[PDB]
Amino acid sequence: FPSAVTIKSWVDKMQEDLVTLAKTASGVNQLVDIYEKYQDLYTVEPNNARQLVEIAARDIEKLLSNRSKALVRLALEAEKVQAAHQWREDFASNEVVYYNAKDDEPGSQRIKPVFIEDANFGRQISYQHAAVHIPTDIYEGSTIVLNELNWTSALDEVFKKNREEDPSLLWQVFGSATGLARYYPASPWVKIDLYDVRRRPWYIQGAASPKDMLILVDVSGSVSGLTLKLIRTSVSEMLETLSDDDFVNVASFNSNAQDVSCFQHLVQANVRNKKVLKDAVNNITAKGITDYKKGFSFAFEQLLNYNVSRANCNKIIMLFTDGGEERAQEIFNKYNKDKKVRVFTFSVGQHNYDRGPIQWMACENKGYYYEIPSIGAIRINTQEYLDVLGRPMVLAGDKAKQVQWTNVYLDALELGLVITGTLPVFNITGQFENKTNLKNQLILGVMGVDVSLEDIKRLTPRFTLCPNGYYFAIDPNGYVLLHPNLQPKPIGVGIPTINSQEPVTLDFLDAELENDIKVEIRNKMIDGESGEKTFRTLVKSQDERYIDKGNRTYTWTPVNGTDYSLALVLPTYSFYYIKAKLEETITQARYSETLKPDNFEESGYTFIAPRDYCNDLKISDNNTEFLLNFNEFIDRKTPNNPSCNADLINRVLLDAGFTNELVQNYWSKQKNIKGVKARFVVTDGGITRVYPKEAGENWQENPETYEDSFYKRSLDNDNYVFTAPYFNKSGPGAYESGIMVSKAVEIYIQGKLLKPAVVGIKIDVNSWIENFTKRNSDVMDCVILDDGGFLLMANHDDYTNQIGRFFGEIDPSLMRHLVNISVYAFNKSYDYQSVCEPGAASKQSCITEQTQYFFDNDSKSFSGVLDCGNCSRIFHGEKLMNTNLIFIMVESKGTCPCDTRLLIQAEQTSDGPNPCDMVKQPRYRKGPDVCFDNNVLEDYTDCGGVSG
Amino acid sequence: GKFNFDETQTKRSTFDNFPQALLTVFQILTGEDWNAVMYDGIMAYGGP
Amino acid sequence: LELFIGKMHKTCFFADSDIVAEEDPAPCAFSGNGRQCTANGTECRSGWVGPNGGITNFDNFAFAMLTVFQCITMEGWTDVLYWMNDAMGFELPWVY
Amino acid sequence: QAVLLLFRCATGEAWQEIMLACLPGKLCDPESDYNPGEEYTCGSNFAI
Ligand SMILES: *[C@@H]1O[C@H](CO)[C@@H](O[C@@H]2O[C@H](CO)[C@@H](O[C@@H]3O[C@H](CO)[C@@H](O[C@@H]4O[C@H](CO)[C@@H](O)[C@H](O)[C@H]4NC(C)=O)[C@H](O)[C@H]3NC(C)=O)[C@H](O)[C@H]2NC(C)=O)[C@H](O)[C@H]1NC(C)=O
Ligand SMILES: *[C@@H]1O[C@H](CO)[C@@H](O[C@@H]2O[C@H](CO)[C@@H](O[C@@H]3O[C@H](CO)[C@@H](O)[C@H](O)[C@H]3NC(C)=O)[C@H](O)[C@H]2NC(C)=O)[C@H](O)[C@H]1NC(C)=O
Ligand SMILES: *[C@@H]1O[C@H](CO)[C@@H](O[C@@H]2O[C@H](CO)[C@@H](O)[C@H](O)[C@H]2NC(C)=O)[C@H](O)[C@H]1NC(C)=O
Ligand SMILES: *[C@@H]1O[C@H](CO)[C@@H](O[C@@H]2O[C@H](CO)[C@@H](O)[C@H](O)[C@H]2NC(C)=O)[C@H](O)[C@H]1NC(C)=O
Ligand SMILES: *[C@@H]1O[C@H](CO)[C@@H](O[C@@H]2O[C@H](CO)[C@@H](O)[C@H](O)[C@H]2NC(C)=O)[C@H](O)[C@H]1NC(C)=O
Ligand SMILES: *[C@@H]1O[C@H](CO)[C@@H](O)[C@H](O)[C@H]1NC(C)=O
Ligand SMILES: [Ca+2]
Ligand SMILES: [Ca+2]
Repeated sequence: FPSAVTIKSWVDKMQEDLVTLAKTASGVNQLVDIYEKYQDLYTVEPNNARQLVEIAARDIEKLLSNRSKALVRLALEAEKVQAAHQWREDFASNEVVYYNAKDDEPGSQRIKPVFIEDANFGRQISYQHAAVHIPTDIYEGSTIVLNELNWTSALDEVFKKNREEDPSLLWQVFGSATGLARYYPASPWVKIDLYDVRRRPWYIQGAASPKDMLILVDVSGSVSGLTLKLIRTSVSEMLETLSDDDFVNVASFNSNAQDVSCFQHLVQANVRNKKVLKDAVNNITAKGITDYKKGFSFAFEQLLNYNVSRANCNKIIMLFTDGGEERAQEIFNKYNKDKKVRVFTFSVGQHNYDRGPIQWMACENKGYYYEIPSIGAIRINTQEYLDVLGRPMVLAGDKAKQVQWTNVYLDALELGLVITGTLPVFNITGQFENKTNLKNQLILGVMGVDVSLEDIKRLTPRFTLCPNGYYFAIDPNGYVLLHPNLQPKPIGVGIPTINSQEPVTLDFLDAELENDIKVEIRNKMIDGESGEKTFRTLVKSQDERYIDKGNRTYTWTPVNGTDYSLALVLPTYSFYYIKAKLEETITQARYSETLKPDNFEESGYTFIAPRDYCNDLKISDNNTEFLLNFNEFIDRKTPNNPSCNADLINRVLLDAGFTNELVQNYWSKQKNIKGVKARFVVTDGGITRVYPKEAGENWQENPETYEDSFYKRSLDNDNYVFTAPYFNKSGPGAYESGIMVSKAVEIYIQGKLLKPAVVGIKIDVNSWIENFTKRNSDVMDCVILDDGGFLLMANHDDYTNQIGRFFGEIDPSLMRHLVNISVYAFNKSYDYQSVCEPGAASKQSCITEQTQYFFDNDSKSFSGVLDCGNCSRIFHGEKLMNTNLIFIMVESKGTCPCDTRLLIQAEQTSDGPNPCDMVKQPRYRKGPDVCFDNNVLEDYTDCGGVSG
Repeated sequence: GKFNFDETQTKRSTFDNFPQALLTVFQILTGEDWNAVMYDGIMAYGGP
Repeated sequence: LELFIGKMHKTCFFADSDIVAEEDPAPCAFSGNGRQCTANGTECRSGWVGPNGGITNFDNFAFAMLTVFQCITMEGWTDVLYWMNDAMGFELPWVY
Repeated sequence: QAVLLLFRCATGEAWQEIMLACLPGKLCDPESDYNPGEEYTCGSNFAI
């Protein structure tokens, strides 16, 4: 059995045949010389993290203050215009004119628009008027609707006025409390249509305040049958009217009150918790007798907890019963004598039981009474409780006219991830002489204006930062308004099983890897205090395959106007960047000559990053034609750059020649090398090149350099990086592509570190194998692995066929045992935005758990004994010097015919984490400081059952 | 209180209280759709 | 019992599913003689429970006696006749 | 089939339902030689 000395000696001759080849074929030292040879075509500039955040935060504040002025202008006019309405009841003669959307009329006349297609808008829109959306379950032409369609016609002038001042304005919509929504600009509405403006997340937050809701469900015997099905559906539809700022819990009672789920107290009612409550509600049975005294005492006790995090706001109890005889007068006097809790009572089902006590409990406690006799009445009755909650808000006056911003959600008109402003509109008719005050305690509606996140991304440029640097903003709840990992997909819960209304609320600790320091940083941004911190963490790569440890510098400041906090993740070696300063014409024209598509025969195949170089230039998302447009534009235009930035073009043009000089001076000397298949260079400017043009068809990497997985991993590692190919016929990558190597160039201009590009070569697997023979033995096993346990080449003629595959899926016995020796650490994370094929009860959103592996200890000489049971298999492991590779040699599997369960490193569809215990120690959060409830002037003299 | 097994509709010819039971017995006595009431009573105790 | 036993057990579901096509199901032909369910996508096979949930059928002596007693009182005899017209052929059930 | 329908009505099974189904506003089968364009014509008030 070979000793450790001879194995290290054989390894020393192994990496020296790879490092030297990569150091010479790629020309990493030649590119360093080229950058340092000139030192005058560009200039190094400081990248102060503190300056950037205070500047980017101000720009976001100004953008969100331009939108607030548009809401105040709209809300003020609607209150003024509505007060001058007459409420006529005959529209046959003087019909109202409007454009009803979702169409191809007793008292209305339609409008046929022109609908020119527009940029920054996925649909055909018209700015001449405003469209109107009337839900299917509401009949247009009723007296209420037509009256609302007349006085709202004065908003179209204000719609045009706002768009004149700020042409980059998205949908402006007025959500009427009567159901109809009028939005601008007019665009046709997008199966049946179930849209209702009053149930939208942006409407609900402006119609009321956060609430400490609690639901009482009658599960006594008399509710068995149809009326239990209605009760379960009504509870489910009522949970859909709660947001992340509202706290809910569901309890039942049948001769004994108990919780229906695992929570036992109020929870945040986010997307994950509502899914648990809905499952618990949908699994209840009716049995026993009714006791209202016992049920209400339980409800009042959970609203007095105060050990747990709540909203400290509207406290409401909703009773889902059918009928009864007990009034529970003693319970109400004992618990709420001062009417601090509102009680909303529902009479669900078709029955003839006594509704007297149910109606009495409602208005004796500042509540309201609702009837749900059929399925069609569920949706309209579970959303009408926001009129009662909005009574104290209208009595506040101007103190309640504050602009709020929702969570990130997918737009209902196919626009992407957006956020919406919000401002309620009051009914102030007859308020001049102050005598009516009868129906003047209900809001007219809610105004909203959309701010796309792509608009936010334009205010935080990232091209002067390294590919490892980025911006991110955090909501007071903790969710990320802006983040690289945030994707335009709904966040999933559980596992889909079959026999986009919810917001995309991604927590900060879920977007990236969780850490003890990052928890403290997250808390410091929530409570709005600026600061900075540098520290060392381990960073997941672009793909879920590798983890590398690096240094980062988190700088955060709060946005003054809003409640958001903006942070900048600027790594080391990124505080300085190259600023191109070229002014001479012929020295700029020659650089552009290399980008001609017909010049690839001597400069190599060339890609260019589809950045927003100039406004009239348009991206094509394929780069087959984008390169044609780019180089036929710069010549077909004056070099003064009249309407587009020279900074983003001077970088790409200067880097065009810096890589160009490498090809002829060093790469062209070696036309072909024995062990090298392709040579590539990727540059911060946004260009990549491949010298062998016939091998340029195998470049599947994204043209945008900032999104390249290998680029970001190479900057962090001081040594060379080996990237394993994909498996299971994931395109051509097995033998015709090769093994990728990378090494980021490092330059020192004036003692400052810069990493402007990465260079590498594709190692030929066929020639690499010949370095082991210089084979297929049944006595000993030899494999090579990278940082992450992926096979790169072997000597068994079956291992090499399964190339680029995780070691745990081909030899779990040694792989599982290796982790115990602490050679390979690992971290498990959940991906809340991922689609997977549903299991037995298309694709649906689901949570997938990802794991990655990395080197744990810095020591290289590893040895041990693998005891699979009733036998043994000695092994020795050596890590290649100055390379992320590890060489491990073990006795062949023929001696020990054992095979444990394979250790899979892939996206495992999991339902975790369990939320029954996250509520016990919830993440820190800060609630809204506004609270509009319990106004003494509130009327609440209408029970709701007196008129029903 | 045993005809609550459909969960999709409410039956009118039941035995929930005395007037309704009396009406149901009268209807069976006249022989009009007594088979429907018999089927409901059979399903109320399991099934076929 | 002798003439027709277990023949009202074949309605038309959808394509490779356990969900019946129409909300008022009626049996198909037993051997290509009775009603044929011809819709957009519909093939009919066994496994159905029965017309009245399994209460009205002739696949047992108790079931046959109950069905005969129901028919002898002139209450719902046409329903059974039509169900047998759908399931079995068209010429025998009217005589019975 | 007409005689069977009359026997069913004599038994009194759903005779009023057929009577309602025989009112004028009924669709005609696409086999009678009716005037093109109009097909909801067969049926008469004689049914009652
Ligand atoms: C803002 O608040 C003002 C008041 O503060 C409110 O204006 C009031 O509107 C109502 C109609 O909704 C007017 O009522 C008048 O008198 C009776 C009673 O409502 C109506 O007669 C019937 O009323 C029932 C009520 O449900 C209705 O269903 C029915 O269709 C009516 N007609 C019948 C049965 O034939 C009158 O029709 C109605 N109008 C008249 C007499 O012209 C109040 O008089 C209005 N108050 C004031 C001071 O003008 C206004 O709607 C609120 N804003 C919004 C957007 O709702
Ligand atoms: C609610 O509906 C009402 C019925 O149409 C509207 O009231 C009508 O508005 C018309 C448009 O201005 C008026 O016509 C002209 O109005 C101007 C303004 O003072 C004047 O030139 C004349 O009064 C009039 N010209 C004529 C009649 O030749 C109607 O007079 C007016 N009243 C009616 C038709 O009874 C309301 O405007 C509408 N509410 C809103 C907010 O638009
Ligand atoms: C938000 O506003 C606060 C105060 O209004 C700003 O705080 C300033 O902080 C600097 C140093 O950090 C001080 O020199 C100033 O005197 C402070 N301002 C005031 C008015 O005292 C903060 O900079 C603002 N943030 C942004 C992003 O604009
Ligand atoms: C938290 O709620 C508990 C009951 O749910 C309150 O009662 C106390 O519970 C803790 C836990 O053992 C102990 O202090 C005593 O057993 C209880 N009484 C007192 C007077 O503490 C408790 O008061 C609530 N608040 C806190 C801070 O525990
Ligand atoms: C991610 O992986 C790291 C590295 O394996 C783990 O953190 C280690 O935790 C143990 C105790 O639980 C400590 O002894 C180690 O020092 C930690 N490693 C460090 C700090 O590098 C853990 O599995 C994950 N880290 C988390 C969840 O924070
Ligand atoms: C909009 O915001 C910008 C800053 O982002 C500000 O300069 C401008 O005055 C605002 N208003 C308009 C109409 O552009
Ligand atoms: Ca009861
Ligand atoms: Ca009858």
